[PDB]
Formats: sequence, structure tokens, C-alpha cells
Amino acid sequence: QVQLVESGGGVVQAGGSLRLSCAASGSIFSSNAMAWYRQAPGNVRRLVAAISSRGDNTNYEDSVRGRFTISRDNAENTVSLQMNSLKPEDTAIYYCNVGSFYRGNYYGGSSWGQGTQVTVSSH
Amino acid sequence: EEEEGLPLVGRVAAGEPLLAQQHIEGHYQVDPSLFKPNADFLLRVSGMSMKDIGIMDGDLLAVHKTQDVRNGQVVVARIDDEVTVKRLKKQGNKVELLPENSEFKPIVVDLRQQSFTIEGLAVGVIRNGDWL
Repeated sequence: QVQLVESGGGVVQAGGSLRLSCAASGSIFSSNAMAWYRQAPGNVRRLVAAISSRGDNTNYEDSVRGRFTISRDNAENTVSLQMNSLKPEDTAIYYCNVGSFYRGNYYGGSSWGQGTQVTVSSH
Repeated sequence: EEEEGLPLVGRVAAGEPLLAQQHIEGHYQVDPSLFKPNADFLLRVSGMSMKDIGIMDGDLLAVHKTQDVRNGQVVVARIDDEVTVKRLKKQGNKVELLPENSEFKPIVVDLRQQSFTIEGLAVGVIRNGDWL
């Protein structure tokens, strides 16, 4: 009965910024690693970033490293994806995930939000 | 715990993280040079869907933690609430997961319809029954 809700998605120009947020509701939030996945059209869904339960450790997909940062706020039960230097490659449904860290690596479970669409275009 | 050797991931609660604490039933000291690329954990296999390559029910599967796998590789994959071990055949927005047993059927996954993620890559097998 964990319930996840992603927001903050929209249409953005290449090289711009955007901030995704996830509200987690039916959980003991302080006890769980949280992660962001993304699924581009016709592709396997991949983990973008993860953070341990108190935020001591993180993981990043290599291709978003240095560009995306994840953080969480334990008081407010949220996790957030700050996306900078957006490339067209970044276009996807972004999902919030609940999971757990072991020896520095996020392992995820099967709870997802409905997803939020990020689209990167030009003019 | 970091020096206890490989964790042994036993029975796995539906929808739960693979390496969740409550799942680690054991630990074995296993040389890191043994598997390529390195094993991060051992996953007890269930069923005989992979018997034809010799991955038998009960065997401990050395798994390298990665989400970077190719077609043709034995992956450990999460589909909705479940985790399975199969040979991966990805094909557009449709992913096939192939058994190694003729009595078993390919699982066909629609990526629009189900959550599909890669848990890691099978790099080796350890069998240690009391009877072989």
C-alpha cells in the first residue's frame, strides 16, 4: 500500500533545466532507498538515479552523471530529480521507485508511480 | 558484513528488493577472480526452466549487479511483482525471455503494459547439494 506520485514533467529545450518530484505515502520513508527510472519509446526502462535511505550514497546512470542530481527530504516524504543540460536522449517517462541499498548499490522493488513525461525539443 | 563474502539471496517476497536484508539467508567466502565479471551475490534458482544449460533447480546463481546486458545473455529480470532468470531476446517494444528447456515457453513481455527492468547478469553457477 505504498503509493508514489511523480510530477514536474513538461516540454523543455535542449540544454535547459527541469525538476521532477515524487511524493511517497504508504511507507516508512526513512527506511527506504528511493530511485528514479526512465523509459524511452520502444526501450527497456533503466534506472536514472538512486539515493540510500538517509542519502549517504547514490547511484547514477553513466550518461546522466554530472548532469542529473537526486536528493530526498525525509521530513516531507519526497525524492527529487534535478535535471540540467537536457539532451534529446533524456526524453522519456520518468518513474519513481521504492527499493533498498546493499553494498553501495540500489536494488529496486516493484512499486512505481504513474510516471511523468519529459520531452526535450528545440524551436 | 562487507568482508563476509557473497550474500545468498534465498526466497524472495513479491515486489521486494532482491538484496533486502530479510532475503539474505547466508554468506559464502568466494574468490572474486572466480567469475567474469565479478559476482556481487548468489541467487537460488527455482524450477527447471534452465536445465538444458545445466542451471538446475536449487543451484546458486552468481549474479553481477548491472543493468547493462546484451541479447543472448542470461539476465535476472523483474517483471511487475516477479523476478526470473532467462536468456534475453529484446525486440522493439517487445522483450522475449527464453528458457533452456523445451517443456517451457518463452515469456513475452509488452513494455507498454508491464514494468520490466534488468536486475543483473548471470556470470556463473555454484551447486552444493548434499546429493549430486
